[PDB]
Amino acid sequence: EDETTALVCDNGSGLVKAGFAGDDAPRAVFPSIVGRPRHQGVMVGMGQKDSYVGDEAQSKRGILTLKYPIEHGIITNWDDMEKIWHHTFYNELRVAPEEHPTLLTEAPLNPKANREKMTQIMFETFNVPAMYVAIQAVLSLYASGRTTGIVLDSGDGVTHNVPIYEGYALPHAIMRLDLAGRDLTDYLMKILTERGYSFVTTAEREIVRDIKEKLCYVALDFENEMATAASSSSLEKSYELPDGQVITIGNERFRCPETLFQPSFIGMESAGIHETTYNSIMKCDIDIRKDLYANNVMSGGTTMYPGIADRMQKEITALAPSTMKIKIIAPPERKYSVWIGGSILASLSTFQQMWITKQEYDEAGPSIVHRKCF
Amino acid sequence: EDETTALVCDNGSGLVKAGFAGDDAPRAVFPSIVGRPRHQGVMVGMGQKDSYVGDEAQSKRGILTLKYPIEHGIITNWDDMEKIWHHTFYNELRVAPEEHPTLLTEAPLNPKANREKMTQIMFETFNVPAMYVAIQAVLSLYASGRTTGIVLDSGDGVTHNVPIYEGYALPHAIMRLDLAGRDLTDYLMKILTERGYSFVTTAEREIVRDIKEKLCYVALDFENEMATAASSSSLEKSYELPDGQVITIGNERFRCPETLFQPSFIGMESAGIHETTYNSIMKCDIDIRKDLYANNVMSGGTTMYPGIADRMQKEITALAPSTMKIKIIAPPERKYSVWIGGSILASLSTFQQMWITKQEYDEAGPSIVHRKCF
Amino acid sequence: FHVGDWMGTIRTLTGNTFSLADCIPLLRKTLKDESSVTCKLACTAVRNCVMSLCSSSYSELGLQLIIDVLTLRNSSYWLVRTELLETLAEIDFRLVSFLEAKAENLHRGAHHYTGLLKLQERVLNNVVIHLLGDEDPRVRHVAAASLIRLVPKLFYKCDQGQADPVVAVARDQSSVYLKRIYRGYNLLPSITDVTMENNLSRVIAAVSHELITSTTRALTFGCCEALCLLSTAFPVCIWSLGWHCGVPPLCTVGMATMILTLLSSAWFPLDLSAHQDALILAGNLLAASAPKSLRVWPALGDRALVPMVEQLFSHLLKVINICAHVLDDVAPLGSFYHLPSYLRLHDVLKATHANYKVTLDLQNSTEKFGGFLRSALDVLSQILELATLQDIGKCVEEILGYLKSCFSREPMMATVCVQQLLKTLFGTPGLYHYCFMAPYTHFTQALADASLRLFEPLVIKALKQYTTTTCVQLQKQVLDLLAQLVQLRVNYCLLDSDQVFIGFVLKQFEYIEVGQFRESEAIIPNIFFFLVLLSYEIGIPKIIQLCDGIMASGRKAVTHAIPALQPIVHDLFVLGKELETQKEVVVSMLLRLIQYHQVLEMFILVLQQCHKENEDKWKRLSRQIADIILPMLAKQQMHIDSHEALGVLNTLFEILAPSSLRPVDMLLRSMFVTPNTMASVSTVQLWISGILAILRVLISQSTEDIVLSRIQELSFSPYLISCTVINRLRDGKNLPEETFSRFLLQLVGILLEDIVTKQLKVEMSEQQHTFYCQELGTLLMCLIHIFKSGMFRRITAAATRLFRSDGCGGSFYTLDSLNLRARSMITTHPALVLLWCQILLLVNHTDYRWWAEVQQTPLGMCNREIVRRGALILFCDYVCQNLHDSEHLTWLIVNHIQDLISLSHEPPVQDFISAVHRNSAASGLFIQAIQSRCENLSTPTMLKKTLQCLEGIHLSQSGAVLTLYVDRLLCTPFRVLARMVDILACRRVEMLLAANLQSSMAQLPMEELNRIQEYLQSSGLAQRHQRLYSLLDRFRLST
Repeated sequence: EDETTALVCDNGSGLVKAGFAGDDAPRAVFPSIVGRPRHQGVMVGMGQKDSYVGDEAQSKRGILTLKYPIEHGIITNWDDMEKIWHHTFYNELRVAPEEHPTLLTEAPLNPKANREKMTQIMFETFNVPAMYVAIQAVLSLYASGRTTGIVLDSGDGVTHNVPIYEGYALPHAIMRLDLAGRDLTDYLMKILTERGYSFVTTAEREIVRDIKEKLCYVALDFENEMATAASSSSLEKSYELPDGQVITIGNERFRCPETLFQPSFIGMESAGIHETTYNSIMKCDIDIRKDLYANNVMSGGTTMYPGIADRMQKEITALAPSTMKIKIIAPPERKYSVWIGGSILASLSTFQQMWITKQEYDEAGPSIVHRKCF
Repeated sequence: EDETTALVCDNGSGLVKAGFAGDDAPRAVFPSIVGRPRHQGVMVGMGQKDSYVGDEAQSKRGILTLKYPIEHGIITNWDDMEKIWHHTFYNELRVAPEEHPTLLTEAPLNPKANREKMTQIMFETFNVPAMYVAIQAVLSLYASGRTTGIVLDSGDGVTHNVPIYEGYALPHAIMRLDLAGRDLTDYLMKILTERGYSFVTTAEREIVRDIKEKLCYVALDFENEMATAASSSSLEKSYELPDGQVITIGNERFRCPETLFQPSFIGMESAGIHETTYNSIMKCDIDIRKDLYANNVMSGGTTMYPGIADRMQKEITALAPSTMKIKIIAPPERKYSVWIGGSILASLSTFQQMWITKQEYDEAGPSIVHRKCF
Repeated sequence: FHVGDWMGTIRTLTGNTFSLADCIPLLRKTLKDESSVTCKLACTAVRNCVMSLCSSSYSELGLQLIIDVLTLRNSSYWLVRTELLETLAEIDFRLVSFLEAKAENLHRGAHHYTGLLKLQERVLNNVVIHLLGDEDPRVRHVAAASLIRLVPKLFYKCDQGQADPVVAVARDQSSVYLKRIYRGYNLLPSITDVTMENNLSRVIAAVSHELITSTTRALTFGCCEALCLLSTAFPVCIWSLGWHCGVPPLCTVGMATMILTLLSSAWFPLDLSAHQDALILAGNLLAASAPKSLRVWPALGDRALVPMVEQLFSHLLKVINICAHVLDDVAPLGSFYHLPSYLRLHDVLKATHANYKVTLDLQNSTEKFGGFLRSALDVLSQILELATLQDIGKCVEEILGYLKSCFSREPMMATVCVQQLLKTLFGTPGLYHYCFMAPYTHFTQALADASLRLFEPLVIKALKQYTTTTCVQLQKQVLDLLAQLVQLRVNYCLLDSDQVFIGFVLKQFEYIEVGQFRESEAIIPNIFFFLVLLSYEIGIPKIIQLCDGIMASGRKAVTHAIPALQPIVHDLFVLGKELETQKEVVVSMLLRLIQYHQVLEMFILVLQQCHKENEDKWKRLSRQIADIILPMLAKQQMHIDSHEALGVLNTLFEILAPSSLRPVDMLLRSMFVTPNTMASVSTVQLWISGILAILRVLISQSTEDIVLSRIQELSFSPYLISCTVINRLRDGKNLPEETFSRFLLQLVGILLEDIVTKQLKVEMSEQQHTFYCQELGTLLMCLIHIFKSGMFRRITAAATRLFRSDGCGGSFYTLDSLNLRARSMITTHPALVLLWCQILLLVNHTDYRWWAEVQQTPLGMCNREIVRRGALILFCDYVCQNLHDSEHLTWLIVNHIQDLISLSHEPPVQDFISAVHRNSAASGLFIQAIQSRCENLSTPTMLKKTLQCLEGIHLSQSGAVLTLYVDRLLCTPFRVLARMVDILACRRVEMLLAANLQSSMAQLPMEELNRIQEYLQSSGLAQRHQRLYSLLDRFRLST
């Protein structure tokens, strides 16, 4: 065949998004979890199966202890990551990686060891002709079809911010903020406890993740919505657990995403996500700032909450000069924007010479990641 | 011959049920009694015989004093128990244990010594190639053809409750309730004295057991049935003793099985069979409650009365969330389900590598039961 | 396969109205008949009838009869189910997958189904592997032999060879028409087909799955019989990448860990009908690790592999221990006493041995002890090769006691157990590649190279058997046991006083010459190896007098006389004054026998030693066989009837010395000859093999200049075989440019009036039709080497004044007569109508009458799309070379549009398009064609191949590619076909404004620019693609 296709995988924490390069959507999207039978089984003709990977672990949740292998964009456990990639290629996509070049995404300001060990596994585990590791935020920018913007990337791993102008990139102005979907989940199960609902274990920690994926929203003013929580009517929502227990969540619902704009609630000094965007834009040159204000791109899974775009717009407009208009461009489909940006990149004809070849790795070693790529 | 077959023996208190593996129903069913002659006999040419076992004891009942060896799932004397196993093998079945793998059934939450001494008697009294001891409730689940369910198992032994989900087992959610059909026999003779019917020896104590297993039923609502007992009719029934004394029993008849749902009547704080079933389900994980509620399984000898399923369904439906539908599968034949579960289990090809062998016992001694099985 | 034209001739002659549309629904009905005797006879009618329809024009009705037999798989008469699977073994499921893609109503069929009509996974998972799990021993055996016949015929989707189902049918018909360690294992680099290793690894995936996940006794039992018949036709050592599953993760140990757990159970060996097939298959899977692992059991060198070999060598000494206590009535390392598992195996070898000794029947292949004792001495042999002296040194005591009792029942493979112990006790690709470009370049590369002692009780017993036996399978394994006691120098003490055994080999030469001996064929190659190897210690004077009797006084040569000298010549020429006289004797005998092509392999050995020993002697001997064989090739005495026979004679003229071939006086009088009579295809076939093998010499060994100076002197008239001379045989100033070109274009004319107009089973055989259409395959490779390589200057210009010319009043095969024969070659032989497409281009004959029939210029016949897509990859490569003629550019683009794009991964049509991007006016005509064919360019695979061809076109025609990127192709619902036409339309706007503003405005008009932006605002297309909309607003305001 011509061009050989190519393979693209996004592994921020929480979800593997994977598929062929040259398509508009990934074939396989599943949770990045390795769930191990904690309870010793007593039957004959079970499994045994040392561990379960992917949405198999979601189905068989109650037995398992679940371990996310990626925390804060950092792989904690390498064998668990290899198992997840083994699951992507053989269980879903049914590809031999020898037949495809593979793009991986990776997060900004990330330890060198993750990029270098990630390449070491791609060549010396799944034999592969070529690969690339690319920055998450630039891929979302490509997916949005814009040449310029400040990309606010927040996954389940960590929050990142990369300003770009006309292509290029500003290394000093790149900001990484330790907040995530996962930290909002840990805050959320903590704020459910005051209501009497106690979720203590990994299995129902993913149940509050599912709650937060739909019920939670961001206030267009926090204090105003917290004041109208005195007359509870629309702010309460009934939620059904898989147990058949019913949960009723009021003001507790919208103050969980409020943590992004008030990290004093989590107990971290690190500024809210709108001030981090100001911190990135202020580090940029005076000239370009006009379009960075007007071309803010949201990406990732934890920018999905209803009303985030409006809240960021009101806060950035309030802080900034009202001399210029602050447009925020946050697409629906923004969850998959990194994977789509990886699809478009590996489909680019020129990019087919910028691959890290297997040959170039075999001569010059794993350290060449940083030398060739950003 | 192929497979060598196997022998299956159920010996909860009150009834021995025994036969071959590969049958769907047993070859010998008889009461677990050892009957010794209390009165000295003055004739020449009698017997003599130390004791009568099984239904020789049922037949010659009035001369004797009758001893159950198994009380509350515990073997109280072991010459009496050895004689029952000697009798099953050599009188009805007519087999050499040397030819046959032997499966025995055993009770939830039972002292270790019952397993450890039981394996010693099978290995050292009746020489046997291999054996196994297996939990009663799991066998009755296998007989009812289900992978998932909550099993309420009760004999004239004790009442046991085991929840199961897609095989497995939850050890912390296994409940034992020391109410048996035998305690109902003692309750029945205690209530009968209100109408002047004094029964005092073991021989007519089994006449009230014989009354219990065909006149008694569970009231579909207790207060309602007790109120209409003011106008005696269908609620009273004639009964014939082998004496020729006629016995007429009324409200008495249904307030004997009521003791399972009201343990206050026998003077114990310990919650009812509906409440203990709820206690097990509350100990179980939140998700699996949905299918445990809709797959309640009844087995054993004292789950045989009319109105038990009907009542357990009213009382569990009243206590449980009515957002889901409580279904109890209480089949006919449920007295024999533990045996049927053993005959199917010993007929599984995979299970023939799970036996405790004579060699493993000879090498590693009695304690190995709790190192291979449940 | 011309059901159109042949039915017209009959109807005006005999006026019946009977088409084949009125007989297949008469054949579809008897398959559904009630009685199980009526259903046995209607399924042999589909053995004859569905290999001829499915490659014909009626292959709409031909696929339906494949479907209905699949419903006949579960009828309860055991003869009804085994004549199904023979009509599912003779199916070519690479030709069957091609019709599915063309169907749209046949996938629906009755009741309007949705989905694909998956014949292949339904006929392989739910019949053939399913009928392995049948109850009958008759039905389980016939289903294994179909998986020997299905694996070369599968075509699973998207290999890294054959891509389309069009390219799949084209590679099985081009191999047809265009060209001592033990038996288990291999040490070669093992050149193998990459795509034939993929079809054999999907039939061992679904077969190890009904052996592990099976729940019956009958699925485990008859699927160890289907794995032993793969490994004797598709061996594990040669096809190891198909058998590989796991073990050593890289030469493989495939799947051998499950089958040892079948044998160690006490259930599975208790029946000898399929315990003997699980021992021949566990020795094939521990021997394919021998090219890797070899550097207890110190020679295995892989400790994950030793418990698999410790078990079988423990398993095969306990089964020669139960066959020793059965042949001798003796009560019950290798020991089966204390095992209760192998006391069950002693009551099963004693039921099959009470029926042999009681019922006398000698000639039975299947005996189940005589079949079972054959299986466990074959695989005790193959393991000892892996063993050493140190592992066997405690067991040479053991294995020799059992064979003295195991000798009398089967001595044929009880010395194959003894032949091996003494070794290890003494140490020892897209339809342009396949049809043309891969076979065209094996042609020109071999032309540049053409320009260049506990045995002492057991050994004495085996010699008394050879004098008294009569079966000649046993007489062959005893002459190899004695050629190993002389190499490994056992002193000649087997016959301590006398010469008893050597006197008996001389008498057997009396029975072969007269013919009083039954099976001399399978012993005469091994009789003569024993005799020559003793003389290094009967001497070589006496050895060569015995071989002269068999030849002149005895039977024919290809069984007796020609295998008689393969031991002598290899052991006399390869390996003082006495040795010089005996080499003159052996070369004179072969000159009497040159006629046979097996005698010409022995004589390639003779010429390679004289080039090494003495180069003065090398040139004398190649002159003596120069003037013998070339008088034979004109009188056709040389047996070149096989394609094993033309391969031996062409490696002879390379190795024959070029001084003996340097005068071209001899090679031409042997060339330009007429046979006696060409009535018979025994005699037509040996005259056209003399012309193909002396023409491999006039191309390599001598150039074009030398050949044509000679024919001016030798009056070789071009009326030699003319259309007046060729007609009387079947019933019964000339240039040297002109003499040699009428001889090669009228010899294409003899081979094509036969294959069309001769019956297929009447006049010729089928083995004689493998080699008659294969002499037209290497004579059209000789004509495209003369017209392309340029060394042959004078021969190219001569054909162009002849194909343009008419015949001489009808005295020649004229060029319009020769081309009617080839279009009825379209359908029977589609690989050889791609070689006639490349000749007519090469002569300047681009005549649009013949080029439209082969390309169809405005279900399907499966054997024409190899030629329709094969003549359009070859008609572009003629346009790409001389692109100065614009008459051929504007024809192929306007007419063939849906074919020109859909080939764009091919090396001759990839080069046709880039020149169109180079040419100014030729690029503008390509874009008018797609706007007419947008209705077919909507399927997701046909639109990915347009954007790689509309990628970069001329800058003067980038204004017509931007009205096509917006109006037609951007509204596709495919969101990576709406994303990849955003990369190509933003790039046209950017190169235009850095270019001249003068030429671009006349290119993209000011009135035409306002039409485009009204399409994007009423629709949502501008707000979807932001990058396309920004670039067009800045265009207007500067202008």
